[PDB]
Amino acid sequence: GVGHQPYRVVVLSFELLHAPATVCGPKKSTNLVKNKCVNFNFNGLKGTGV
Amino acid sequence: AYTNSFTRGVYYPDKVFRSSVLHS
Ligand SMILES: *[C@@H]1O[C@H](CO)[C@@H](O)[C@H](O)[C@H]1NC(C)=O
Repeated sequence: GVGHQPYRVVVLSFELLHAPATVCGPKKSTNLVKNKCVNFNFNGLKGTGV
Repeated sequence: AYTNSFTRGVYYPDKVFRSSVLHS
């Protein structure tokens, strides 16, 4: 039967710890602008400020 | 044999920086 057939399963386990992250998709890193009210993204952390 | 532990045995519970604060 269909349920009794063998199945290859991979479980992906990931951590939301605040350590320096290493594993993530291709995202271009723009230049750094200081002393100005800009939107920013740092390791998936989104915000708006100076 | 046994001895007093005093105030030893305190570690950082997380790697998040906090400054000038009393944290539980
Ligand atoms: C701790 O150990 C010392 C020496 O073994 C003993 O005098 C003392 O009563 C002990 N204190 C406690 C709370 O077990």
